[PDB]
Amino acid sequence: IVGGRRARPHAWPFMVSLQLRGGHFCGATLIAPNFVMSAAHCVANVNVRAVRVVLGAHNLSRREPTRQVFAVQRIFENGYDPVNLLNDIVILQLNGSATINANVQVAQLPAQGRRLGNGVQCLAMGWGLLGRNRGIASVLQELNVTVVTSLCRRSNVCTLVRGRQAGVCFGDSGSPLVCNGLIHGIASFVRGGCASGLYPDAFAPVAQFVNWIDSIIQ
Amino acid sequence: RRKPGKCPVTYGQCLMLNPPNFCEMDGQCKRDLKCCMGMCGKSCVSPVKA
Ligand SMILES: *[C@@H]1O[C@H](CO[C@@H]2O[C@@H](C)[C@@H](O)[C@@H](O)[C@@H]2O)[C@@H](O)[C@H](O)[C@H]1NC(C)=O
Ligand SMILES: *[C@@H]1O[C@H](CO[C@@H]2O[C@@H](C)[C@@H](O)[C@@H](O)[C@@H]2O)[C@@H](O)[C@H](O)[C@H]1NC(C)=O
Repeated sequence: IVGGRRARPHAWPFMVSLQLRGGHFCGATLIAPNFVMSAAHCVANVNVRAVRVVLGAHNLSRREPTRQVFAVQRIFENGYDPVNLLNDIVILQLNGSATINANVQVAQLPAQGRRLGNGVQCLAMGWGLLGRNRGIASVLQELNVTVVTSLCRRSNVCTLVRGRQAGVCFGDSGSPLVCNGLIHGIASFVRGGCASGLYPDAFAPVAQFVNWIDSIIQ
Repeated sequence: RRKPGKCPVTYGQCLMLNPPNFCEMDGQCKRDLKCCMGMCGKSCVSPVKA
């Protein structure tokens, strides 16, 4: 996240870090005690058997007792197109069920087909680059963003920070976009580099997949 | 070595630090294919005009 701020510890208890060899490579969202959702492109070309799903994290550079760690048991995808990053969403069933507590909680999803209009205020977050480069974030970052429809595909939800250069950045793939307490986006791609001030950041539109998500998790 | 032709244009870039690549140079691709960055990592693709 470029141009955002530190989250308060465990402010977003559904926020997940996907890790390989003990290193964060993508965000994810806890959507049931035993399921997370992320961007399909995150796992498309990694060994799914090697992925560690880290719940209850805040500072990736510290040992944290609040963490719960799982492996991926099963994978579900619904028409992911890697050329165009369409349907860039994956559900990963965990090899166990999280203990629900202060620091690990399940996210709430919008209704099927809900589309957000221009100007809706959302919150993006993640452990991606801070930009400068200030390098990667140790502490989870968050950023106020505005939904935009211009320079966005109908198959995405896009956001743009008003009047300054800020936005999601590399390492934020798969992270949730929260709008009015609901997960409406999964970070997918940028254009013109991070925080271009021109191109909206693009998210997989979670609301378009809710019936499919429920068909798996319910 | 690099081959004739150009890589196709792409719409945007996935938000991974290091998108996995399946090639690093054109010579690793068959026939006239080039090693090109897609939206998320490099792959062997047919060339477009230069
Ligand atoms: C769930 O998986 C946990 C992590 O397993 C470890 O990481 C994975 C990616 C593999 O490398 C595996 O060989 C490692 O052991 C386990 O610690 C945990 O016991 C598993 N829970 C079960 C079996 O319900
Ligand atoms: C920045 O955003 C803060 C949090 O936004 C609200 O909560 C998040 C989790 C989403 O549900 C989002 O849609 C909500 O708007 C606000 O509390 C704060 O007012 C915002 N700051 C400014 C300058 O307006």
